[PDB]
Amino acid sequence: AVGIGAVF
Amino acid sequence: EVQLVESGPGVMKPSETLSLICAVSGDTISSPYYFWSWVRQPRGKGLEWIGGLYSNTMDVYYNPSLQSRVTISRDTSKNHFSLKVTSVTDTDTAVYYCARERVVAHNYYGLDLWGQGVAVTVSSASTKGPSVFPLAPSSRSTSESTAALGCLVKDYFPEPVTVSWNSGSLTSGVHTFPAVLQSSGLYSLSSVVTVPSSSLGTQTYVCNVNHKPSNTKVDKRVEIKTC
Amino acid sequence: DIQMTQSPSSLSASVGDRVTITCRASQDIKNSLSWYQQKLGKAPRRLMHHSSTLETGVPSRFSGSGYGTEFTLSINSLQPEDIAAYYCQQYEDFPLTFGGGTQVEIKRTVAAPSVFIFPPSEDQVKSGTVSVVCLLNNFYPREASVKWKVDGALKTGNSQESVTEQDSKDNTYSLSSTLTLSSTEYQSHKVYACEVTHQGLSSPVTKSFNRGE
Ligand SMILES: [Ca+2]
Repeated sequence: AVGIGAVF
Repeated sequence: EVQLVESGPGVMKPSETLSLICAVSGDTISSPYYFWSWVRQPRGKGLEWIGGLYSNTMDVYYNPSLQSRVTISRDTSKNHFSLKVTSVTDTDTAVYYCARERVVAHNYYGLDLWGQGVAVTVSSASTKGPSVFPLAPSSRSTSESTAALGCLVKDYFPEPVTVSWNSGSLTSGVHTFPAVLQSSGLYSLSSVVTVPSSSLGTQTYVCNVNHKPSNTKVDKRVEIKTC
Repeated sequence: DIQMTQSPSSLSASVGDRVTITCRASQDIKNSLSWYQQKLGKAPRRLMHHSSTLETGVPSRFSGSGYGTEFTLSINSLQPEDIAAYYCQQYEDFPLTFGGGTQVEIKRTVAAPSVFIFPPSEDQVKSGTVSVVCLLNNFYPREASVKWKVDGALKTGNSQESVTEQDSKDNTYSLSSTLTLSSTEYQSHKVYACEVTHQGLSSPVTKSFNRGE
């Protein structure tokens, strides 16, 4: 959900 | 070539402010959908994420164990990503890395990069070049025995020193041991090499110590002791 | 605050064997897990993200599995180029957190150390403090007992050991044991010896010298 796995 | 390169003085007295810069070249710092991180590693131990930011927003995120002391920032005119740590102490000694990693869901073909790391020492010691003592081989035991010789490199600060042998032309059998921090605050190590004992009479052995933090070079010949 | 518990802290296997590292998270992290490899003196390099998606350039002998709270990295055919630390990392929540790490060693055939002792030079003695050095070269496994005996008696508290990384060519270790003394205790004794015990030696090897000859 965060960092390299953030989605915008 | 897209590369991250870190700079900043790494030797601090207790309670100074550490200041490190990570410059990207070959790309723009504003390139979207990268996650930029500062990470640190004490010698022998694991990794600790200090904090970081996404290149497409202006927030920066901090580890709560360090947030009271660190400021992480970004200057797009100079392509700089920055770490500031106030009131450093004994515990902040570590190798500090920056990283730029793709935000995978919006960026599958960008390049994941790391800095080379900067070694940060927090100490009351002053810069000091090393004293070097040769470690002489023992007397030959057999026609075909191997002799060991070396040199001891002590009482220097900060790390690192480099030891080469015969101006780097002798590399087989060389072991340079990791440095140990003494209670005086200074470091020391030994460098050794194994050679054919037959060659002790025909070939000369010199260790070349280079201590770049003090701009010091020491070149010691290692010979068998004359009774 | 999401703890990553990594196990084991170190592991040893022969070339070609199959090894696993496990990592368990203190709370559900779905498949927001990465594995990194760090070679000595180098920056980490990610082996995979999303639990199991290899990065470009990463040999297919590495693989990962897991969803939820438990995760495994596997190395199918352990190679010498795999000597490294390995770290998991979760990225389900800030702050990012890493596992404590696993050190990987290659198990090779037993090889006894060759053992050398180095009396301090006259110039070291002139300087006020001396270091007697005992070297164990090119040996495996790493466990080794090195004791200092001065005039025949065991000396406990002035020595320090230092060990090389496993050699990339022959997978052995070397070791130094350094005995640091002042010039005055050093000159008050005559015989200095280091006694080495190792699985590769059929009984202890002693290397010694008599000060002043
Ligand atoms: Ca060797």
